[PDB]
Amino acid sequence: FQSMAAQMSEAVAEKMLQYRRDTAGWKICREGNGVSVSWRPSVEFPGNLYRGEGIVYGTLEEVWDCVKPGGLRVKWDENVTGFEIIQSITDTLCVSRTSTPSAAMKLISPRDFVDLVLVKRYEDGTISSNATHVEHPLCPPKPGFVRGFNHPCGCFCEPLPPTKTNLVTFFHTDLSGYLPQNVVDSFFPRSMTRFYANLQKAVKQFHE
Repeated sequence: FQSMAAQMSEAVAEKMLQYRRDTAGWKICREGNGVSVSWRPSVEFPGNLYRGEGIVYGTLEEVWDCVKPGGLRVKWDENVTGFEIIQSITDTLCVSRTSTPSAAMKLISPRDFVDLVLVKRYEDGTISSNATHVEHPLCPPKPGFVRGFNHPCGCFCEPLPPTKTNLVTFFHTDLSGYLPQNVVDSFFPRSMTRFYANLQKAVKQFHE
């Protein structure tokens, strides 16, 4: 069990690592203050993979405390209402349920996601989160939520040589249910720029 729970999650981080390095495919959506988001076709499902990049003005373990899988995310992230750690497998590997609220003028009704999420730490100091969908018998479709499926996604928290942190995040989400494309195509870009906007505010609160 261990050897494969660990295994398919290791595959996830491997893909995430490749998403971080790749410079190809990526077509820019928008930019502006602090952030930059681009996208490309996912190979995991019909839809897209989204890439956020942005310097967060906080210590590396403050920014991580915010996005770490419960901790903090329920608070500051407008797109999260419920975070539950279901089956805590390893020190560093666990199965989580995430509840999103309504979005895009109630066109996107609440979804929930059941992820295998692995925290893995790199040699440079980078701490990362690596999440993929998994079916779990103790967390089936809930009444009034659509079951969404995240494909390999999460956060890279990268220390900078000074007192700041680089945050690169990938949203790889299948909203699923029954949604027109253009709805979905508008939401995600905006969802990422708002994510960073929020994350920043949360950080600032420790420096105040």
